[PDB]
Amino acid sequence: DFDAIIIGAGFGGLYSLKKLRDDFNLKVRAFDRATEVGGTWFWNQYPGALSDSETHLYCYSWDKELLQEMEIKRKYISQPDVLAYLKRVADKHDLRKDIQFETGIRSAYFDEENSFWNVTTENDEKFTARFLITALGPLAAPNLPKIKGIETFKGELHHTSRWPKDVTFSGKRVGVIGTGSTGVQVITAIASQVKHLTVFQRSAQYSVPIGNVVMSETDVAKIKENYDQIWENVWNSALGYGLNESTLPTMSVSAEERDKIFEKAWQEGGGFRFMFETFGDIAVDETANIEAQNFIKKKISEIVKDPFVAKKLTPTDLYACRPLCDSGYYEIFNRDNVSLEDVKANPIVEIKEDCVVTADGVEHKLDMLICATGFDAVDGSYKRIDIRGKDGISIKDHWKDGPNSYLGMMVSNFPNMFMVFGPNGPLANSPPIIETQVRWIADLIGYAEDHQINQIEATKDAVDNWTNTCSDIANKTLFAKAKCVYLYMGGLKEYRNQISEVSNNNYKGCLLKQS
Ligand SMILES: Cc1cc2nc3c(=O)[nH]c(=O)nc-3n(C[C@H](O)[C@H](O)[C@H](O)COP(=O)(O)OP(=O)(O)OC[C@H]3O[C@@H](n4cnc5c(N)ncnc54)[C@H](O)[C@@H]3O)c2cc1C
Ligand SMILES: NC(=O)c1ccc[n+]([C@@H]2O[C@H](COP(=O)([O-])OP(=O)(O)OC[C@H]3O[C@@H](n4cnc5c(N)ncnc54)[C@H](O)[C@@H]3O)[C@@H](O)[C@H]2O)c1
Repeated sequence: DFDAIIIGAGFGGLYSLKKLRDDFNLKVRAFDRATEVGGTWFWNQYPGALSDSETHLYCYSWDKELLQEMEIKRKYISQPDVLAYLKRVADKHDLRKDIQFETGIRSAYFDEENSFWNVTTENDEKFTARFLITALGPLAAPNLPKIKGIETFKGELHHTSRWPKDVTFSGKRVGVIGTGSTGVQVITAIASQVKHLTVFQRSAQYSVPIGNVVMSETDVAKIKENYDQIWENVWNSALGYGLNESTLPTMSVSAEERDKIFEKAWQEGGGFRFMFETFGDIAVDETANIEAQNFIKKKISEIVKDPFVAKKLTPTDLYACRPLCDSGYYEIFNRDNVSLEDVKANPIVEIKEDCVVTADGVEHKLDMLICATGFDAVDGSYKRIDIRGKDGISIKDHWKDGPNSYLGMMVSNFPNMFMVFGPNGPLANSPPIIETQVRWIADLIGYAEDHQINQIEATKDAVDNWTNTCSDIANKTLFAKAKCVYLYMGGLKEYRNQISEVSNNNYKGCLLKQS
């Protein structure tokens, strides 16, 4: 028996374990298929893996001693340094004794009599616990392409989610499929190392510089001397990225100054900065979003010297959501050993034993094929586990027509269930979101321990209201008429208030059963 069983040992699962065990004296056990904490930062070790958020903000805020002790080597933190930080979090607080590694979760069945969950691992072992917190993160199963001939490639085949150890690049003809944030980071990292690189681009996207400069002793001292300060701005901001969230409209100024505002954010770096520190209407106004696109379009023309390759790298969408961040991505295509292949116009139809064959018939002889093709949505991480709640209804049937939840943390028909970084959550930096949700969930379990209650459940009507206020805000933006499987877009501050409006009104919209 346990009070809580944690599924996941990443950012969410680690702080969920710390809170329930140490701050509430509960008997908790965490599980993970991995052999070490980290989550996506343990699984994804591809070349160039780097955070969207800056180093001083992509961490935990609750441990003040850790913040003053934290290493800040560069403006953004690389994957090995994130794993080391999360390893130190597990070390300093002795969490590892309460996680069982190499242990997946097959089924999670809610018992309607004693009001607890039946969690069966993949080792034919099951445990019982009143509460089941689920910290599976946003990334799910790796969406690999459906290409004829995938099995016949005799060379190295790697998807970025399962990047193996000891991969050498020199002297090899390497091909990369996918031009997302993962594909961009791999391409800039390896193009200088390979004999020839081939980029199979299905859809071009906008990418801004990241500016990952080294941090000086004075820079790190300026941050740590003012750390209580930086975090208060995070809870008061909408994105939690430490940005000067602008309200100035794009078209309410001269073209000479509009170019100055874009160029300043272009020089400082960051995808969210170029979109939300510049002006405050890029994500709502059609004219504003066009202006931001043309600045990146103009930038693409200046860097890519070949106009035909520059035309290939230019996105064709009428509306653009959040761009990517890069450390010299458009600069890569100026090299003698880099070839861009518009795969939307020249699709891959077959890959033979030693090459990739596009529709035009050209065989692209590769020694190694990297798959940076992304993953599935957040619901896939849940649909992959046999979660049966009330009536024995499985998580696949209740979410068969898209995911939904109440405050992004609880589902109807699934009582005693609390989701960390679940669907219908806020669009912001993940560590502030995870800290916000683990605090809200834990204090509700504390209210549960004190008032002698054994079953909490959200109503079907509350999750309908929550999905209505999510579409309420979303339809104010062009994120519907663009690339966009649902999100709350009111900001971190409004999200912190909304769940406080619930936890103050005696948890309105939640069923509370006594025994
Ligand atoms: C390279 C990279 C950079 C990123 N940068 C940013 C950023 O700058 N800002 C940002 O906000 N987000 C970023 N993200 C998103 C990232 O997923 C967040 O950090 C996320 O919150 C990770 O925390 P988590 O523990 O909630 O998710 P995860 O770390 O994905 O936790 C999931 C864990 O649960 C385990 N698990 C799942 N199902 C089962 C099962 N059935 N049985 C056993 N174990 C299971 C998995 O093994 C996994 O370890 C980035 C992601 C990547 C890959
Ligand atoms: N913080 C960071 O910098 C960072 C790093 C990695 C990932 N992420 C997040 O994780 C998610 C993973 O995204 P990702 O970078 O893996 O890519 P993605 O999920 O954004 O998209 C996959 C990419 O592969 C390409 N692709 C997919 N199927 C294809 C096919 N059949 N043929 C050719 N091309 C194909 C698409 O054009 C797309 O650009 C992203 O949503 C991102 O937000 C963030």
